[PDB]
Amino acid sequence: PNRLIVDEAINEDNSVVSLSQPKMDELQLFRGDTVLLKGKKRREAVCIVLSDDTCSDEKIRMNRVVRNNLRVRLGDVISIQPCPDVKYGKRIHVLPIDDTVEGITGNLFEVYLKPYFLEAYRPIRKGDIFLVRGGMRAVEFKVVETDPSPYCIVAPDTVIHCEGEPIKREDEEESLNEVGYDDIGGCRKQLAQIKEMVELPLRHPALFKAIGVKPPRGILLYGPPGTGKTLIARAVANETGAFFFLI
Amino acid sequence: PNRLIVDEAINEDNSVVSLSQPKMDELQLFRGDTVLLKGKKRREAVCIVLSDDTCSDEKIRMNRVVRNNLRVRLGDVISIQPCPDVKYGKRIHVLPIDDTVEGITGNLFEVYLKPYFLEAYRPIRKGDIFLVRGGMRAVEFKVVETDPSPYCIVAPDTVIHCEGEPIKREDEEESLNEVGYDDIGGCRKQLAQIKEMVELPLRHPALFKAIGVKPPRGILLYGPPGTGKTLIARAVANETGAFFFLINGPEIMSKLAGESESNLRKAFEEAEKNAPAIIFIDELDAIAPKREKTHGEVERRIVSQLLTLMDGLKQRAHVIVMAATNRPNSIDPALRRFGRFDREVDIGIPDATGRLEILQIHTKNMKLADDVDLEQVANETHGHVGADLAALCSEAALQAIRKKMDLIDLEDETIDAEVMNSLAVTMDDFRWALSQSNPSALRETVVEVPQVTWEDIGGLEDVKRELQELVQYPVEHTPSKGVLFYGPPGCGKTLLAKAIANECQANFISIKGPELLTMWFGESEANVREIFDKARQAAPCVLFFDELDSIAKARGGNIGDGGGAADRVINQILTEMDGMSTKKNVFIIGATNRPDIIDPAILRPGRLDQLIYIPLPDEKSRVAILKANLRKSPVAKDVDLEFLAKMTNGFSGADLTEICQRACKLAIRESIESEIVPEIRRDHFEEAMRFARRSVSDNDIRKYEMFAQTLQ
Amino acid sequence: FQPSPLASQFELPGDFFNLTAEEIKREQRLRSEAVERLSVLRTKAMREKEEQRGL
Ligand SMILES: Nc1ncnc2c1ncn2[C@@H]1O[C@H](COP(=O)(O)OP(=O)(O)O)[C@@H](O)[C@H]1O
Ligand SMILES: Nc1ncnc2c1ncn2[C@@H]1O[C@H](COP(=O)(O)OP(=O)(O)O)[C@@H](O)[C@H]1O
Ligand SMILES: Nc1ncnc2c1ncn2[C@@H]1O[C@H](COP(=O)(O)OP(=O)(O)O)[C@@H](O)[C@H]1O
Repeated sequence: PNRLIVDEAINEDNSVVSLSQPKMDELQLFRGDTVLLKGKKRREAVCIVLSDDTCSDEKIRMNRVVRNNLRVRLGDVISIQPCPDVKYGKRIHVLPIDDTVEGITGNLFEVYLKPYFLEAYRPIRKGDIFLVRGGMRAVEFKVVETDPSPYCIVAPDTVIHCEGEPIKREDEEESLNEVGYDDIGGCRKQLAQIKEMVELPLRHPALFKAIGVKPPRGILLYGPPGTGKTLIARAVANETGAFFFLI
Repeated sequence: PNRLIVDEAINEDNSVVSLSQPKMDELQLFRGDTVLLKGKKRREAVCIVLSDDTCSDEKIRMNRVVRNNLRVRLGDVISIQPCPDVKYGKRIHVLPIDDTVEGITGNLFEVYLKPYFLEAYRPIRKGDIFLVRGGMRAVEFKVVETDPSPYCIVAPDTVIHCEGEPIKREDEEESLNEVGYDDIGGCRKQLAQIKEMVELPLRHPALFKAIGVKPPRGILLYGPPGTGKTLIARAVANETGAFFFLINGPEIMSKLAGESESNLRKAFEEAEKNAPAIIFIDELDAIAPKREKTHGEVERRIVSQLLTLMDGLKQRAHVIVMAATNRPNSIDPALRRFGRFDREVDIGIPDATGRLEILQIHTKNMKLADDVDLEQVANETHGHVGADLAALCSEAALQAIRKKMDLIDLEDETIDAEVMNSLAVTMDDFRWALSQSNPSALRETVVEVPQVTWEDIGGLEDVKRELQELVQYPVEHTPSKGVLFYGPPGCGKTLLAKAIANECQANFISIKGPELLTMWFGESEANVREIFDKARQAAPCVLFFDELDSIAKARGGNIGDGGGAADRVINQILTEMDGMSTKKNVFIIGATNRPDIIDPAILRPGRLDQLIYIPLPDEKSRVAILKANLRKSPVAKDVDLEFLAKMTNGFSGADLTEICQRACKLAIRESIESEIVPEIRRDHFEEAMRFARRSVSDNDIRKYEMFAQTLQ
Repeated sequence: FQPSPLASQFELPGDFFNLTAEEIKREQRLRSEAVERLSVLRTKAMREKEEQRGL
C-alpha cells in the first residue's frame, strides 16, 4: 500500500516529484501538496507533487538528486505519504561541499543559494543534498542546521545563512556531478533497450537465479567515435551501482 | 518372447509407453492396462501401455524418464509383464530432488504435484523419479513412501504428502535437464546419420574389438552457429553413456607452446582411460587453421599433434572424435584425408517445421496463453537457428516476467512457486521479442521443402505426369537424373520444379541468375562444387539451375565480349554433374528462355537427357490458371473466368496473375474507402483487362517452336 | 475377473539381456535402412503404398 516503483523524471527540478493523477486522487495527494518519500536506512525526502501525462500509476518519477538523498535506485519500490501540515521555516543554515568548491571564491550565497531559494518555496530537510548550477560550475550544498525539524518550506522571508567552513562529503552518498542517464542526449531509444537488458539482472540478481531464464552475457555498442558508447557504459554502471571495471 | 528393444518415445508423457498392437494382442492386454517393465540390475517400473502406427513390432517406445528409472538405454532389451493386480493407493509421499529445487520456494504440491496427478491415474512405484514442468522451471520428484507396496495407481481420493528436505541425487542417476535426443528439433535426418555411425561401436564394442577393421574415427559437423552441432555431440554421448570430453580451439590456442599440445594429447589419453568416449573439438578452424594463413609455430605444431592423435585412434579403442566447423573448406585439408575426419554431416538451417519443433522444446517449461501461436512464429522467423529461437523464447519470457514482477515485488533469495504458476507468456510478449530478435543465419541460403503443389499450376497436365514418372519409375521398377525446360517466360518453369519437390517432400534448392553471375564475376566458380555437395546432403532434393544463360547474356548474349556460350560456372556445373549418380536421390532441373545459346553439353547423355517444351497456356489452361490464382480469395459469382480466358489469347500464366492481382487490389481499395465490396467483382477484372498485356510476342513463340522441331 | 498378485512375480534368466548376432545385425540393418528411407527421392504414390499397409 502506497508503495510505488522509482522511475526517471522529465522535470529536472530538485523539489518536484511527478505522479499519475489516479494515484494523486486516490491518496488525496493533489498538485501543490507537500509529500514525503521513504527510502533506505530510515531516510526520507520532502518535495512538492505535480501531475503529468507520462507517469504510470504504479511509478513515481524523480530525478537523480532525490534518489541519491533517499539512497534508492531506478526500479526499486519506495513508500509515499502526504504531509499537509508542513510549516514554513525561519532559519536555514546551508554549507557547500568542499568536493565541488575548488579553484573558485566569492559569495556563494548571492550567486547560487539566493536565486535557488528566491521565492521558490522549496521543501528542505536536514541533511538534504541539492545541486545549484551557475558560473560554469555545479556546486553541491547541504542543509546542516534549521530551526524547524526535521523539514520545512523555505519561504522568501526566511533567513538563510552561508557562513563557515565547507562541509565534508560522506561515504554513503554519491557525487551529483557523476555520469548518469541525464547526461545522455540523443539515442534515448538505444539507452532504453540497454536498460531493459542490463538493469534487472543487476538490480535483482535473485530473480534470474530464481527463474530459469538466461541473462544477457554481453552487449556490443557500435557506431562512430564520439557518439556516447563509453558514456552509456558509465551511466548504466553508475545508476545501477554495479562494480565497474574499465578495459 | 515377451521382450522388446528399447526405442524412443513419441508421447512425451512419463506414465505411458507405446507398443505395436500385435504384441499387445499376444500379451492379451488392452490399451490403458498397467504393466511392469523389467530392466537391468533387478529394477522394475510400472506404466500404462498404449499403441500407435509407428512403433516397430519388436520394440518398446519409452521416454527418458522411464529409461532412467529402469537404468536402461536405447538399444537395450526389457521384459513386459502385465500386472492387473495393481490397486489404487491411499497415501503417497513425494519429495523433490535437490538438484532442481534451488532458488524456488512455496507449496510445490499445489503448483506441481497436485495438477500432475489430479485425475491422471498415473501408476506409481516406490523409488520412481518423475518430472513435472511449470513456472519456467523443470522440477523432478522421487517417491519415498507408498501405503500400498510396491506400486499402485493414484486416484483423486489418494492422499499426496510432501514434507521434508529435498533428496540428493544418486551418482548413478542423471538429471532430466541434461541434453538428450528429445531436446533436438530439426535436422532429424542428420541425427539419424550420426546414430548409424556412432551408437553401434559404443553400445556393442565387442563387434569392433574382435575385428581389425575400425569404425569411422572422426565426424565433422558443419553449418552456421547455433544449429545444434554441439547439441548432437553431447546428446549422443549422454544417451549412449560414453564419456564426453569438451575441447575447443580457443582453449588450446590460448596456451603457450608445449602446454597447448600437452593439453590436447592429454585429453585424448583421458578418453582412452574413460573409453568408450567421444572427443568433441569445437571451432576446428580455430584449433587447426590452414597453415598457409599463419607463420606461428604454435598453430602448425598443434595441427601436427592433432594429425598424429587422430591416427593413434586405431589403438585407442572405442574412442570417437567429432569436430565442428562453419564450413568444410575453412579447415586445414590434412584432417579430411582417408581416416581422421573423412566423414562430415551438413546440419543446415531448420525449416518452418523444425523451427516450430525447436520452439515447442524451449517452451516445455513455459506457461503459454491461449493466444500464443508458435506455428505462426516459426513461419515468421525465417533465417533463424535454434540459438536464435532460444533467445526468442527467453526474451518473450523476460517481457512477461517484467510485466508481473513489477506488481508482485517479491524481494528474497527464492521466488514463490505460486507467483510463477500464474505467470503466462502472451502473443504480445512473443511479438515484442520478435521485433527485438535478429537472425544470425540470414546470409546463408535456406533450403527447405517448397509449398507449391500441383494444384497451384494451371495447364501442362502432361508435363506433370512426365515429372511424376521420371521420379517414380526409378523407385517403383540408366534412368535420367535431370531435365531442361525451355519456352517463353512466365509459364511455370520454376513452379514445375517446386511442385515435384513438394509432392515428393524433397528439398528445393533454387539457384538464380544473380547467383550464377556472382560466381562468374568474382571468379569463385569453385562454389559450384559446394552447391552440388549441398544437393547430396539435402537429398532427397531438386537442384534447380534457373537462367542457365544468365552469364552468356551478361557477357553480351546477342553481341558478346571475350566469351560465348560457355563460362566459368557452367563448366563447373558440367564437371560436377558427371560425379553424381542416379542413386543420390537428387533430380537436377534446368531452365532457359534462350536454349539456342546455352552450351549444348548440358543435354548430352548422362546429364539433362529429358527435354520438355513449356508453351503458353491454352484456353482451358488459362481458366485453370485464373482459378488457381483466385483460390485464396472471395470472388463474386458474376466473374466470368472463361470470358476473360477467351480474350487473353496471347497471355502467359504470369500475365494472368497480374490481372488477378489488379482486380484484387481494386477490391481492397474499394473496401477501405467504404469503411472510411467484400468480394472481387467483375468490374475489378474488367478494369484490369484495360491495362494487362501479353508479355510473350508471336515471334518469340515461333522461335521456341522451331527449336522444338529442330531437336524433336 | 479377479487378478491374482502371484501373476506379477517372475524372475528373468541371467542371459535375458545379452542380445544375439541376429538381434544386433537386425537393429543395425534397420538403422541403415531408416537413414536410406529418409534419403530416398520418391513420389506420394510410393509413400502411400507403404503407409497403407497398416490400415
Ligand atoms: N550521446 C551523447 N550525449 C551526450 N553527451 C555525449 C554523447 N556522446 C558523447 N558525448 C559527450 O562527448 C564526450 C565523449 O567523450 P568520451 O567519454 O571519450 O566518449 P565516446 O565513447 O563517445 O568517445 C563526453 O564529454 C560526452 O559527455
Ligand atoms: N537443432 C536444434 N534443436 C534444438 N535446440 C537447438 C538446435 N540448435 C540449437 N539449439 C539450441 O541453441 C543453443 C545452441 O548453443 P550451443 O550449446 O553453444 O550449441 P551450438 O552453438 O553448437 O549450436 C542451445 O540452447 C540449444 O538448445
Ligand atoms: N502454369 C501456370 N499456372 C499458374 N500460374 C502461373 C503459371 N505460369 C506462371 N504463373 C504465374 O507466374 C508467376 C511466376 O512463375 P515462375 O514459374 O516463377 O516463372 P519463371 O519460371 O519464368 O520465373 C507465378 O507467381 C505464377 O503465379
